[PDB]
Amino acid sequence: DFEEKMILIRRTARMQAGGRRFRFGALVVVGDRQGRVGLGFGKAPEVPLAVQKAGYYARRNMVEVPLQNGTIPHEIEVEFGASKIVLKPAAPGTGVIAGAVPRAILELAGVTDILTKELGSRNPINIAYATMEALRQLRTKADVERLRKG
Amino acid sequence: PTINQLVRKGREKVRKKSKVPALKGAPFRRGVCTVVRTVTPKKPNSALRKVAKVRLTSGYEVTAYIPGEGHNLQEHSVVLIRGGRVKDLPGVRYHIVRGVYDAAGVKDRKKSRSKYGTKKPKEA
Amino acid sequence: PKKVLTGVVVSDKMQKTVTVLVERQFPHPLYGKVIKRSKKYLAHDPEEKYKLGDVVEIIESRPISKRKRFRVLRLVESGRMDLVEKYLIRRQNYQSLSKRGGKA
Amino acid sequence: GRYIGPVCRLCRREGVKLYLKGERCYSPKCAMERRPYPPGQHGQKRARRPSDYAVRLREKQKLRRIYGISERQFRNLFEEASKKKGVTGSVFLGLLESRLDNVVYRLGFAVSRRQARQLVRHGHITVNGRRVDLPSYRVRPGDEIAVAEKSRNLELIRQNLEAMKGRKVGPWLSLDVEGMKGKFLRLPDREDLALPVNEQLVIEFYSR
Amino acid sequence: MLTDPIADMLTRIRNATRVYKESTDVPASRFKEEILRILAREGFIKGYERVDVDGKPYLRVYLKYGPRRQGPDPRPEQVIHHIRRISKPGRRVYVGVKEIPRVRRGLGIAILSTSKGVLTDREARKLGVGGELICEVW
Amino acid sequence: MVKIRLARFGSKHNPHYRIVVTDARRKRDGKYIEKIGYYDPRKTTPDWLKVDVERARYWLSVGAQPTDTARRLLRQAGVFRQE
RNA sequence: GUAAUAGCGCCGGCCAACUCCGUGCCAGCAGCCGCGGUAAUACGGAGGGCGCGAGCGUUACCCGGAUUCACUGGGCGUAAAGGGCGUGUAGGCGGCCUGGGGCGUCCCAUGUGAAAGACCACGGCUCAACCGUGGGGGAGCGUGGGAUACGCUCAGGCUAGA
RNA sequence: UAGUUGGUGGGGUAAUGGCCCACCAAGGCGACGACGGGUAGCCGGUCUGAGAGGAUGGCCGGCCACAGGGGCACUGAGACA
Repeated sequence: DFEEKMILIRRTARMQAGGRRFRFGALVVVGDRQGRVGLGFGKAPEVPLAVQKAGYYARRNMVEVPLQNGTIPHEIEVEFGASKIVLKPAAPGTGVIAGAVPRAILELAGVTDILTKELGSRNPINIAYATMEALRQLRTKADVERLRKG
Repeated sequence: PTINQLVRKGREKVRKKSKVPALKGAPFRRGVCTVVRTVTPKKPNSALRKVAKVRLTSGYEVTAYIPGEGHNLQEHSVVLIRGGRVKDLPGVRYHIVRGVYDAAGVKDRKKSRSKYGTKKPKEA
Repeated sequence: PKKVLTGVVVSDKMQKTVTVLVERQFPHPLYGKVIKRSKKYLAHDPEEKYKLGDVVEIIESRPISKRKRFRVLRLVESGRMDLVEKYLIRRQNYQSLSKRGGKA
Repeated sequence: GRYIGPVCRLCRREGVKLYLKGERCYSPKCAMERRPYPPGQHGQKRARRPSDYAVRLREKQKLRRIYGISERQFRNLFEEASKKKGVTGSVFLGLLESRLDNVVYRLGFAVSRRQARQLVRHGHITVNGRRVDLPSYRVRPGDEIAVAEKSRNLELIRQNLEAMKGRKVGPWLSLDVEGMKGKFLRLPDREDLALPVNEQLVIEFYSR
Repeated sequence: MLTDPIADMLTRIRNATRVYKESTDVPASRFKEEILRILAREGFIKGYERVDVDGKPYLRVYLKYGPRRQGPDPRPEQVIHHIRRISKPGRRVYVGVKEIPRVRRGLGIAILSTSKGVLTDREARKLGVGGELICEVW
Repeated sequence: MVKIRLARFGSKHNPHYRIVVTDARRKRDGKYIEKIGYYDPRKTTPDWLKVDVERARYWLSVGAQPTDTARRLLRQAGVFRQE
């Protein structure tokens, strides 16, 4: 079913008298490598509860990637915050050519051949959201034809 | 900037500044020792860093670090400079190449010998 | 083909010679917009025919003098100082922007 | 000089069986038998969540140590398989399987890939008659890869070609165990190889 | 003054659609009508029609949208997700038939103005011609 | 004086000439006026000597003076055979 | 016909590779963040490991990462950034309709655009590196012919700007 | 800025030309950057880069310049050799 990759887990701190008080945040990707990917960011007082919370959160909020021979239907560029992500389709044998965060998603996404590029802010967390959005916006000659019927 | 502006003034290309006027933009420069002092570290660090004023053939008079457990440098010893600052010693921008000219290599160096210019010890 | 050009006579101050101001256009090699530069050619006018304001066709010729390799092939349209004006007015701003400054 | 050093230790580091010895790598001793943990003072300690790099790194090292090839040569094959049309991933594997020294191994002449390397090296091999001692030699489709006549009598060659009786051969190959010949029918496809490899990550590793 | 009539129209359209206007008027010009012709044919707008506002000529542009949606924000997906001016006064942009862009991997178009009339990138390529790159829609 | 001669283009021990039409004064490996053939001294392949006799005859038609060795190759491709 | 040169860098994070001992803000390391003041995976050795291999590592210099001069592809309320405001020259840009011109713009043909290199194909040296042969792509400019939507120009008209 | 920009006559050359000379005119250039200072041989290509672009032009080929530094002509189809 769903494979589960963990993008990043950070320690993040907070202040009270007497001192610092940490929380952990975990970004987790979940996919079947078939065309379903979900991203979830879960925070908790412990690394595990965090990953688990993220996993669960990712599982809810999945995106349907219109794969086509392991690659994508067209190039989209998406800005999210100061993070800009760029996806370009590739032929077979190209590989998933992207930085970690983007890749990890694209892999479980089921993609197997793409050209990528992170531009602007490279905050993993924002590049992640940026990627997911880019995937959501993908369309197919089908959808497009459908959209312009009337 | 408007396109017409770009056409008028246009972008100005950025210019990098060297961090090693070993002049001649050379890989190494040889100089003569002047003072084999011993400076003290900065901010936190503490110790007796071994340094040396050097009169380069490049016309420059500089301060250079002397890596290694123990050296043999004196007043007028010929040396080779390789460039590389030392975070703790403000004013030292080059290291001295051990194993070249008058700077002998480090004795009893059984590891990173490539640096500290020490020949391969013959295992008895 | 001996190169042929069209411009305006912005100067009739010389003997048997005139200053033709040939305009030119083209796409900027990197920013693509069509920019427009211009150059002045000294053309040979034997008959002292062509007058200030004339639009003429210049033709690549055999050197006549130093800095003068064009002959007035022919007249395209007479009188029209509206052009000479631009050229002169532009020369006028030069009359400053140095230690003083060009009017407006 | 291609590696040359303890090899069942690589089997161990990749935590996966590597047939870098042909025989034995069966007889309860490939070490991956009752000792599949990495070599060294730390092998038995718990492993930490590998980094994306670590994973891509380990994957390439595997695919590569399988053919006992140098990174140097390995890389060039890859950059070659990247330019040529077709899914880089498999195209790459095709070229890896077209090495004369590999083929020899594939055709049973040698027990291991190392052994085959030597047979090719020491001249004991042929390619359409003319002998070829270049392990990196690229075999094309439609080439006979026979054992050198002078060597057909070699103890080693007789044993291996013997046990080779019955043993089937890759669907992109074929061999005449009689005259100790064999042919490279076509470039193997990703499916033809049961490689414990995921070229996906190998391509990605050279992407970085 | 009205510096760029064509750009003014693409914007009026971009602006109206973002608030989901049914119609939307733009001062009429032969050229602008030529563009709208493609917009309709390519199915980006229900269509348009000449009209007189305050006595002066205008072109009603009948906007088109996707269907209503689910979850929060039921606002319809736009049919015109994009529409950007390219050639602009003081930065004209012309292309050879070999340089005619391939908008949105083919799912979008590009309106050129050729000596053979206003055509879409595909139309232009067919007729094998180039020219000022008016805009890009998708 | 315009000539028809050979131009070293091989590599060490792997010479490969180019029957060329150049000016007598150029480097032997310099810029020629036209290529009209090639020659593999060691006949390492079944095709070790092409000559495009059509063109040669043209050059000779106007003063091209062949090096001896160049002529000997041009003869082989029957540039002179007048049957 | 003999089992028969190996090395060099690294193992705190970036970055793949960890334990003991010695040392005690010392001796030293250091590209950045930093490490050493008695438990140091960061100093020195050792064992083990990772990388690469007649090599390995350093220094110097160029490009990439750097969309960090941004044409592709950035910005200016408070982060660096609106000129103190106006009047106006040059310049950049241009309401609606018609007609002429065809300068920009687009198309066709033709000429030129070297060889080498880059790309694809086949071939030669046991492979490859290297080299050979062939093919394809490629701006720009000259010349002839053509188109006229848009920009320009000329003539005329109108009024939605002024 | 004065052979400087053009003109007329002439010299010189294989040949056009202020290239050079006599006389005449008043000019010529500049902010679309003249003049001056600094640096440099320039170029198919090469390195990098997704590209645009950036950097580069030693080896090889094309052109230019120089020959211990400065100036000069002779002989020649051709050299300022």
